[PDB]
Amino acid sequence: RIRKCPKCGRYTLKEVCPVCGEKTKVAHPPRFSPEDPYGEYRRRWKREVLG
Amino acid sequence: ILPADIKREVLIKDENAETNPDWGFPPEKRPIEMHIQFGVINLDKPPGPTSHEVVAWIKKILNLEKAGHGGTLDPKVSGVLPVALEKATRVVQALLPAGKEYVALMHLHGDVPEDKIIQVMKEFEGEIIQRLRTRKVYYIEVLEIEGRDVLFRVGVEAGTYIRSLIHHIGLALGVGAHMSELRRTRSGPFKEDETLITLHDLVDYYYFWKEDGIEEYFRKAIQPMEKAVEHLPKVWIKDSAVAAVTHGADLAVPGIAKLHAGIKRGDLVAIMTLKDELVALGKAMMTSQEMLEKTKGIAVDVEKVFMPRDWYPKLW
Amino acid sequence: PSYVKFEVPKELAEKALQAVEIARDTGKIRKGTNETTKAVERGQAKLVIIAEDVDPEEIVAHLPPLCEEKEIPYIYVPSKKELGAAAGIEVAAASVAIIEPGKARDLVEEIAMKVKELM
RNA sequence: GAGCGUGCGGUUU
RNA sequence: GGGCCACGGAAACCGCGCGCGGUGAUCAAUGAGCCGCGUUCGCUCCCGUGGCCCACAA
Ligand SMILES: [Zn+2]
Repeated sequence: RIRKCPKCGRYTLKEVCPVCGEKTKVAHPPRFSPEDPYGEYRRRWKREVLG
Repeated sequence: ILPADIKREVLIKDENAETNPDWGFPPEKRPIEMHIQFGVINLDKPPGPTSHEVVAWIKKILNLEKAGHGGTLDPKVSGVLPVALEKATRVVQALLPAGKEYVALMHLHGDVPEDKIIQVMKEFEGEIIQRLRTRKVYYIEVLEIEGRDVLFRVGVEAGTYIRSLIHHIGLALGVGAHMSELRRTRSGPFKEDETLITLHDLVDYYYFWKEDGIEEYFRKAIQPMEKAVEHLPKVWIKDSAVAAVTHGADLAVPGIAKLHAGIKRGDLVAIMTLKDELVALGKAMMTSQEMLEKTKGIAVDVEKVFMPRDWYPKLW
Repeated sequence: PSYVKFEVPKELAEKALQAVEIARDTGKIRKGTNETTKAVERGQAKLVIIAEDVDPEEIVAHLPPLCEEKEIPYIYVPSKKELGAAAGIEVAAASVAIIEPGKARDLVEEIAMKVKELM
């Protein structure tokens, strides 16, 4: 439910930054498992976004 | 605005003192292994785990043996959880006292006008009492209100229970209230910034470094322990004093180069080298004006020594 | 977003929702990211469908790289709300994988053709 | 042993 | 004698919760309910054991 403007850094329940107008995203980090079953594959997707 | 945000004057005691580049390792000069031994992770805790589990995980994944977190976050709560690695572990004792900021989602049990809500929330700025102790609310800001939902930011003394605070707001309004969502946005010097890293980034950065050979992103994942002490008053010492204080020698006046103004007796102070390395943590035995005018005497009782004893020569 | 390893025609996305719509009350599909993934892992997934507005990305982003390893066709659809509704459930689904095709066996063979083209 | 930090709460030696 | 650093001042089992594997649902598929396996950090003062120093910064 709690969201955040990726540009202003504003906190909000809305999907549009009422400060800047950008689309907002969920304030919480993704849930993580100490087993990380798909770490192998996330990393592949991640390396591409980076080089 | 929290107390740690105050700007500090820097008084200069020895204008001529410079530092020898061949002694010590300034933060951005530490080989990555050494960067970890004295590292502090600015962690964004996920919903679900306890702060302690999160720390056990990190210890397992990065193959460490020591690591303690700062102010404990509850399982359901997310956000800023400072995590101190290895030989940096104890710096956490300097985080524990500093103020916190949260963004909270309070859900009312009755219907209240937006004006009453805000008007009433802003009574709580000041002192409060929670079951039997007395904590402080530095500020309350109501972001937005959707009927029964109230999103607000709050700034507190450490040791303040938001859950409990929300309850008291429920009661002041009469209809009652409960916390449906909490996120910590700042703990002492740790804020939500480009250093604030999730577990996925952290373990991935680790494997890019360990398995790919790219130490870069992992180095950004870790901050120097000097970070953990940015909100503290500082006294900077000459090289000739550094090995002595790392040996449990207390810091006398003649070792000072530069200090913060405003230091009062008993205050907790970081002791830094001129390369801005954290040497020790200690307690003032003089105010700032005393340390300056004086020329002999104990200025700081050294209590916790972080810097290793071989980084600087024993110039005594 | 970033997990979206390619664009998709408008008429093509509507195609995908047609198959799952069919292959459920007829064939055998598996909805929900956790089921869809088990499917790929086991290699019984014929075509994986991925919603585009999944937040956070880490939820579905392991899928496109997984399908590569398993050489299984995967397509994107606009909405996790409509992808859900189109799977016999009134919730939302970030990820579906038709294990076994229905009336849409041809329509499915048609899509692998157009994804292979989009890489 | 006294404690703290919000995270823990119950049986026993 | 004093300071600093290191180690030592218990162990086990259950419960919520959480996490994994399985199943996959009559607005939780970003995973219900059930079954199984797992799962919790450090700090501060004080006292013992040991190590390094006794250094007003030259
Ligand atoms: Zn923003």
